[PDB]
Amino acid sequence: IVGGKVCPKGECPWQVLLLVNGAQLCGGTLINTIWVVSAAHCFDKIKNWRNLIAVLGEHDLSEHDGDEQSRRVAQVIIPSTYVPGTTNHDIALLRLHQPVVLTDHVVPLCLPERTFSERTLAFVRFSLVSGWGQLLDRGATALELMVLNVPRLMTQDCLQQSRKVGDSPNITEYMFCAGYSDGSKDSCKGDSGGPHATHYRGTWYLTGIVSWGQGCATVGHFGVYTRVSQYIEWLQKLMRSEPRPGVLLRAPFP
Amino acid sequence: ANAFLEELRPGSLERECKEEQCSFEEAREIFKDAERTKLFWISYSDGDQCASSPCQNGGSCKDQLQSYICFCLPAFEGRNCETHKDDQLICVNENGGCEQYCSDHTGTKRSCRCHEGYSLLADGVSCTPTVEYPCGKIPILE
Amino acid sequence: TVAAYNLTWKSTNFKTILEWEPKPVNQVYTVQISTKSGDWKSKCFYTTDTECDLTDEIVKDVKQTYLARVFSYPEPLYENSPEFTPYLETNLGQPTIQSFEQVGTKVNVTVEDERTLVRRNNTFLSLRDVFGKDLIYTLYYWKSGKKTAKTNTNEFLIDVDKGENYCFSVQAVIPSRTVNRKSTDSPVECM
Ligand SMILES: CC[C@@H](C)[C@@H](NS(=O)(=O)Cc1cccc(C(=O)O)c1)C(=O)N[C@@H](CCC(=N)N)C(=O)NCc1ccc(C(=N)N)cc1
Ligand SMILES: *[C@@H]1O[C@H](CO)[C@@H](O)[C@H](O)[C@H]1O
Ligand SMILES: *[C@@H]1O[C@@H](C)[C@@H](O)[C@@H](O)[C@@H]1O
Ligand SMILES: [Ca+2]
Ligand SMILES: [Ca+2]
Ligand SMILES: [Ca+2]
Ligand SMILES: [Ca+2]
Ligand SMILES: [Ca+2]
Ligand SMILES: [Ca+2]
Ligand SMILES: [Ca+2]
Ligand SMILES: [Ca+2]
Ligand SMILES: [Ca+2]
Repeated sequence: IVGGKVCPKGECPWQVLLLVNGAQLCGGTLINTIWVVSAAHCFDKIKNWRNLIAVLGEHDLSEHDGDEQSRRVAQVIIPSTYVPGTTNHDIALLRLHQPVVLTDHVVPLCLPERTFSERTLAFVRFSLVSGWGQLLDRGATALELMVLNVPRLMTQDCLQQSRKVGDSPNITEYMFCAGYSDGSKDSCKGDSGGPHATHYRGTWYLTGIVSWGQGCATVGHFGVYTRVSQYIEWLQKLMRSEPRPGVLLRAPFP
Repeated sequence: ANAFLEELRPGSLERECKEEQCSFEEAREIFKDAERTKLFWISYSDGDQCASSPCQNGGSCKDQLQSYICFCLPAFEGRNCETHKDDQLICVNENGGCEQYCSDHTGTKRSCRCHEGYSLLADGVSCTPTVEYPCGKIPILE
Repeated sequence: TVAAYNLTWKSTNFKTILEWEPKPVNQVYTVQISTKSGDWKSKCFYTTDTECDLTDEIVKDVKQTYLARVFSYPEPLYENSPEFTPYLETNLGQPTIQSFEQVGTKVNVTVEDERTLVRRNNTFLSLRDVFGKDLIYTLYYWKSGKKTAKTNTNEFLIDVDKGENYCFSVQAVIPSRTVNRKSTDSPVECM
């Protein structure tokens, strides 16, 4: 997170820390005691699929306390349409091997119905993005969970307000931009898979996933997030399904 | 207006443009000066656009140059107060006042719903937690 | 479908209507308005008109700067409108001379304090209630030679030649302004 502030311990209860071989890897969002939504590119170079750990109730990566809960990632489901190294369909549904305990420090974020999210939440100006990513472009990662409030933009405005880049990726209907183009605030590489939560009338909902962007907080560029509303059905059908043999699973999309 | 021989009488704004309708010329005969006459004629001949009674639903029309302005009653809006603020109970309008989910319905009124872990209260628009840790709520702040 | 274009703001005394083109053919519209940091609010749902009254929204804080956009239906096609700051841009309506009382060798010209669309406590605030000191009225009078006076209130106390007759015309003015600084001349009134 670039240009943000520490998320007071307990105020980002759905933030998930993803580890591979005990090393920091990505962020995530708990949407129920057994499932976690994250980004697909987070698994582009994974090899030890049995070494994926998800931690909840985390805050300070340098001090252990009783709010922390660890769980092996039993399954990683990525859209069959996602292409490693690319940007479209950057989403992943993780099945924890064992449900986490809901507490004052571990609570899931609501996964909204498609239309509610497109017709209402999509027009709530600000939403929170968070994670333990870089505090600066090419900089080091954070020790304490950082949070940032960013404004959402419709794609037409994003393109119009962005500077063209050498054959840069297209912003699809499966994405949306949020952030600032003045080079001051934005999410970053290590925040990948993290939540883009929208507050609406007393309840927070999952509207986006930290996915990609031109560097981090680059002048004339916005952060890009996965438009989760486009995957509601996909997520719901999968969460009611039986676990597959291996860890990695490519599920069709639509 | 001009009646037989009245023109022998000097010009009079009152008798000529107030108590009667006066032509541009009669007006120019009172003011004499061109600009003064024009400054007067712009409004005098503009005609009251509030005559159509365009402002609906008990609104109030305020005349202007080649136009009007409608002041509406609280429950109304629109150029001519034609829009009923109470006829917008559709979902795309502030989520139809629903706290969480909203579902349109042709003819009838929209209905409100809630996310799992919540229940619809009797107001038919609010949702309340039905578990200890409903999604989207922050414990150390509730 | 075709994206709306030529979005224009028609505002007088805060009565604010957004207009646009073209004449919808097999397409309806929906407008959204907001301040730079507020949420987007929808208005004039699926209308076929090429206008949308936004008065009740902008009068909530006439000093805010609003941005509006028109969605097009047969993310949807839309077009952003120019930014609009009511207080700095709403046109001043045509004033009305309320009366003039003569007292010896002087004349008191009174300018009607017209009402605006700005609601407050179940009432419509006047142009003075809203602009306060930023508003002044200039008088353009002649002995029925040009003369002019200015007042920071709604009245002019001027001198006059006994016996002779005078004609008056007034204009609302917001000096600090750059655009739409003056209203149109009021109707002419003679004592
Ligand atoms: C080529 C264009 C683009 C695909 C690429 N841009 S980048 O390289 O500038 C991202 C970046 C930014 C900063 C540092 C690094 C780095 O590799 O050190 C990389 C890019 O974004 N690549 C993807 C992964 C592609 C994959 N392997 N499937 C990526 O780095 N995503 C993480 C990320 C999250 C948020 C933001 C943000 N809000 N802004 C930026 C990046
Ligand atoms: C009353 O007169 C005005 C003049 O412009 C017109 O716009 C209205 O439609 C009519 O009712
Ligand atoms: C004009 O203003 C409108 C709002 C109503 O109050 C009318 O009664 C009045 O004449
Ligand atoms: Ca810790
Ligand atoms: Ca005559
Ligand atoms: Ca006559
Ligand atoms: Ca005459
Ligand atoms: Ca007569
Ligand atoms: Ca008379
Ligand atoms: Ca003549
Ligand atoms: Ca004559
Ligand atoms: Ca008129």
